[PDB]
Amino acid sequence: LLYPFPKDCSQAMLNGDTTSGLYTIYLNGDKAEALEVFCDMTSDGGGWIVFLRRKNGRENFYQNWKAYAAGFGDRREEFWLGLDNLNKITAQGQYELRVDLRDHGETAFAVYDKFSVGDAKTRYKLKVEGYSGTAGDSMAYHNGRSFSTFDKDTDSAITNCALSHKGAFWYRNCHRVNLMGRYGDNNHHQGVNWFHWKGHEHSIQFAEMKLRPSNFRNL
Ligand SMILES: [Ca+2]
Repeated sequence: LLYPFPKDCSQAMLNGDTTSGLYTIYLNGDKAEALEVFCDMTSDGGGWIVFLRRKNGRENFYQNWKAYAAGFGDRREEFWLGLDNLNKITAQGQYELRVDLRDHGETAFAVYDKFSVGDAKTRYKLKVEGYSGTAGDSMAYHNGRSFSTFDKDTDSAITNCALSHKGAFWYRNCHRVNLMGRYGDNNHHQGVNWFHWKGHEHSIQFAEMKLRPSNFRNL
């Protein structure tokens, strides 16, 4: 195989794996760092590690710092991959972000050709740049922010965004993207929001965040 120990879903796809599902990747190509991820092998060329999925409200996303650091949920259904995992993956090279949104027969997307998450000491600082798509550029507002949970507030408000909105995100004061919000909650700022597509009073039915090497698009 080209990559006996594929470090992301694009290497898995380059080995010949073409169907979406659970795959074992190996951080830094290291056999000892196995991580089971869901690969989206069909959207926009495939090769995508999914790290957030919302689709039915069964999982609770009002979780604490340790839980967002470690990941939670069923990776075949609603889940969060974990911030430690995201940092280790984005530290393996130059990665891009894709967000897929679906709601009552409508769809939209956003791609950011530069995406990285810092380590725990940086409180998982977000870098997200180079927008294209149809959802509207709602992540720009969050670029440069650290992550916040109700028990570790790093946002730019004197209040606690995560506590107030009962979610977690790279909050500022507070958000334009809230994809770890309260499922089906159309109250202002509470739901699964992508502001520049459907605003702050509409919770989106289906959302995925996913990443892959940015140069994979050029292959
Ligand atoms: Ca605060």
